Amino acid sequence: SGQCEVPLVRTDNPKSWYEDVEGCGIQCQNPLFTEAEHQDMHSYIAAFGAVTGLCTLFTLATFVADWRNSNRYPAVILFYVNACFFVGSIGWLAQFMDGARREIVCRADGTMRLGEPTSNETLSCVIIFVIVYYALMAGVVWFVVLTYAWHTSFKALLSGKTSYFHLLTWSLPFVLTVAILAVAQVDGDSVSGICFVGYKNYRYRAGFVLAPIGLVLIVGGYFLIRGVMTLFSIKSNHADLEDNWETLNDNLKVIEKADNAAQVKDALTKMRAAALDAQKATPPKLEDKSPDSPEMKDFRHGFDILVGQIDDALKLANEGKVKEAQAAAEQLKTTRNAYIQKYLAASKINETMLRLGIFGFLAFGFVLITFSCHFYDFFNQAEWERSFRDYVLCQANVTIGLPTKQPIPDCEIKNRPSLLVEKINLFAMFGTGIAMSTWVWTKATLLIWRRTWCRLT
Ligand SMILES: CC(C)(O)c1ccc(N2CCN(c3nnc(Cc4ccccc4)c4ccccc34)CC2)nc1
Ligand SMILES: [Zn+2]
Repeated sequence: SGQCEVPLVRTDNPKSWYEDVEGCGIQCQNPLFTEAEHQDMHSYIAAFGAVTGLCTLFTLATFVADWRNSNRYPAVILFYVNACFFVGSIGWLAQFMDGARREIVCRADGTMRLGEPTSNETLSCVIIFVIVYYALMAGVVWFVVLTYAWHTSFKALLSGKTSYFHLLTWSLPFVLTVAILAVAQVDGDSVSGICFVGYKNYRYRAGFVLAPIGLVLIVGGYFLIRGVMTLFSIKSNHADLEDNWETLNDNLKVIEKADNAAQVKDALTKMRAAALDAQKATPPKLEDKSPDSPEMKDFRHGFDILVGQIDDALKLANEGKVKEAQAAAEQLKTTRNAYIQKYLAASKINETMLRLGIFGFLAFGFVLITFSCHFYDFFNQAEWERSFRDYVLCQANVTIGLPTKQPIPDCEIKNRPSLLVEKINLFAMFGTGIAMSTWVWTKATLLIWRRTWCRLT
């Protein structure tokens, strides 16, 4: 035994000395976790890191294999999301290279990497931090771009905005990465096997992880609610029109096979009810436009004509003319196709837009979990530090000289981080990438790869 007791190791570097304990620094194998926990977390990260790596690479290769058709917004946003999670996996898997984990996570003296960039130490820690943090943050800024684009693409039935998507997603995590290095708040950890911001000083996790993720949840959340509201607004008004069109089509059949004015008058009144009900509906072309807009007046005008022609046939039928009323119903079919059919087509929401919403909501859930776990660690780090400090000073309170009848040391870390919370965080973090990679899990991509192999061989 020597000058230092577990979890401190002997060091000649004063920048590594732990508070009042001169000549001792914190052992590189994170003292807050057991060896069994370390080996369990490394297997977890290796599994999740490799699967994210393979699934995102497949989605990247599938996009570039059909790059002529695939490079189209808002679908190509999923390509860039998958690129962030691919680059991210490399940073997480680097620790599995013979001896790289200890090279990334330890100082030259065998203590924990803290407050990096540190003078005279290698750059292995900052590079791994840059890859993991930049990829993690670019991936979530792309999530806000996914929610915004899905919200704004309903206005069709993104030109120019595409460059502002790239400017925002690649320069924002850049500014955040340079800011962390300027304040030097990168810390190493042997259980995650990476270097990251605010592991030790929890205030920096709050400002560089919780605040940016927090803001993407309120902004991304707002555009998801506005988009899902617009979607059910278009879907309901479309189905209303289809139901009114079907009512007009069925009562037109009745007037065609009628042999009395009472059968004609009854079907015309049911047609008049449908026309005035369909007039109340908001056309999909003006789903976000004024109720007195030029497009809105046009839609209503068509039904005013259609009502007039129903009433003109009703005047003849109400008095006694049967033949003169039935012939007018044939003319209603032309007015129907010229003034209504145009609006029953402008509300057909395509499959891309349908699953782009599913992916946005699914991505939101995983980012919300990530936020909650990062919040848990932020909130409880102050108590995990006083527990550790008390444990260190308990262990360092060693008997000096010949043995007196002193009781056996009784030291333990009271409260320590939750490995389960870290496993939930990493599950939702790597789970976003694996879930977003299933964007190309369609029958159409099976054909893209069939076509590619045939051209190669
Ligand atoms: C210096 C000392 C002993 O006081 C100290 C201080 C803090 C500390 N950490 C280690 C890393 N801890 C973790 N934080 N976040 C996460 C989740 C995460 C990391 C990076 C990117 C995204 C999520 C962890 C995942 C696995 C294992 C540990 C994780 C927090 C507590 N460990 C030791
Ligand atoms: Zn339809």
